[PDB]
Amino acid sequence: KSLFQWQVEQEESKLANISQDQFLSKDADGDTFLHIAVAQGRRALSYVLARKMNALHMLDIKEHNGQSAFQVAVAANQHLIVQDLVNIGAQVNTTDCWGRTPLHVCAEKGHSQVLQAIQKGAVGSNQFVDLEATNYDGLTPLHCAVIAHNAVVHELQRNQQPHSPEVQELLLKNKSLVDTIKCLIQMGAAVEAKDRKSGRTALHLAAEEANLELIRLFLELPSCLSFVNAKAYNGNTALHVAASLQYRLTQLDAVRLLMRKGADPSTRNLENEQPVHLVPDGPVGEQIRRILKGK
Amino acid sequence: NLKIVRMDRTAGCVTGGEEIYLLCDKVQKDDIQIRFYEEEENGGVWEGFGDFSPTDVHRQFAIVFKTPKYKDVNITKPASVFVQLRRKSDLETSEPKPFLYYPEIKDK
Amino acid sequence: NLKIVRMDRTAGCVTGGEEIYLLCDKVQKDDIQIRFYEEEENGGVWEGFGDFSPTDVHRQFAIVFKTPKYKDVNITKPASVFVQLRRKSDLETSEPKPFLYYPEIKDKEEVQRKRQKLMP
Ligand SMILES: CCCC[C@H](O)[C@H](O)CO
Repeated sequence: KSLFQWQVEQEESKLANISQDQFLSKDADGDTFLHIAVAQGRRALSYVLARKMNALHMLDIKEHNGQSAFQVAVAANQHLIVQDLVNIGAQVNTTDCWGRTPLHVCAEKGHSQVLQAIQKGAVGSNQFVDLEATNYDGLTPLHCAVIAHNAVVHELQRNQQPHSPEVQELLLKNKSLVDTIKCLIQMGAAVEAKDRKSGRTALHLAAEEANLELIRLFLELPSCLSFVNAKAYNGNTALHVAASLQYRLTQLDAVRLLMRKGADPSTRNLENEQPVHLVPDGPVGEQIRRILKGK
Repeated sequence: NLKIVRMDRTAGCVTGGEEIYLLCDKVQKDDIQIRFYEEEENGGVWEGFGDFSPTDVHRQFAIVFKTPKYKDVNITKPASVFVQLRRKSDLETSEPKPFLYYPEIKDK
Repeated sequence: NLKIVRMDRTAGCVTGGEEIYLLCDKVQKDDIQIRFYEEEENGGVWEGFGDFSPTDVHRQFAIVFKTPKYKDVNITKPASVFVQLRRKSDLETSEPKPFLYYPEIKDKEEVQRKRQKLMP
């Protein structure tokens, strides 16, 4: 007998009482007891309140933010509780009031363990996880994770101090966002999915920031040659974008990496431009031009 | 032909009236429509049109418009529709983009 | 001459990185900047630049770009700045447009608000 089994049977010993009018009732925020317990990390209590709400088919009661208790646990990064909830059938394919799915929230915040919890819980509850769900911004969870990581990387290459409470936070988020992206891909997320606004793939999005870690990660995938030359709505490939960027310290390496992994430098956009036609003026663009031409 | 190159919004509330910036291949300001539509197995589609004046067509390459009201403002689940450019004179259309109408929050 | 005809956002988070569609009179994609700026009491000027590549310039008449980070992401009240087009070659500027930077809304999911609540 593990400890959690004790506190669970122990919990139900303390609240075989409450009952049925008090935990189904909603706060001014719309919060039930489960919402609060979940947010506080009370795993044992959450398990019990969930089982009692579930039997009444009231598990996915949403607060004023359109969040079920499961959605709250996602945001709260309570991956243990998350798995417990999804396991007993908490709806994974749902949105909050901002149009975000639980996967989107995971993606934005880099909650990879929560993501793994959802994967396990959905298997043990026969639920289909929609990895290609789009939010109100037309983005898949993979898209959001990439954009979130771009922001972190862009800042890491900008703040001048290691000891800062923010940088060490940025460093850990740099790691967690990549782990989240790896999980999404392992779960079967389509790297070639296109942002509805502009037709950008996850590769396009990475290229916008010359995000070397993500560009490398994506180009190592088995389907690499199938999306490396994908075009956004304006006809641009990731190579077009990389070759044209405002100067970043990783721009040249991004162009080299794309070339080395099979990107086609002769591809033309809607205005019949090849990446070489988009290079900045001056020495830097000349260096990029050689990379595009060279072997 | 006609082409939508970019849209700053691909979702909107069913109540309509929400502003969207659309970037397009060259159009003429008096010959262009923005058509929202949804094909059920039915025989005659639902359609709505973007609301804008010719002055909202920016230098023939962009259009600022407001979304039409969706057919059912009382839905509880988001409805997937399509949006396309259409030329008034010959009724030619752009390839359709997905557009998501989401439910209204009717409280306070 | 340079002119911002209209922008789909007149406000954004201090954190920056938010996408804005700007419609402009004719520009050349490699010769255009979007400058956010704010005069300061000591006579200095804060400036931040919209983030975009030339391919984000749509047929010389629109620019899609990401907002810069504001100078202070820790403000508690919104800060007003100006935004202008600027040509890189001769540093000519458009007339300015108003822009409002607002504080980052931490914990919009209200996670911490629930942790402070009490139960039986
Ligand atoms: C909050 C300070 C306002 C700054 C202002 O928009 C510019 O300096 C105008 O000169």
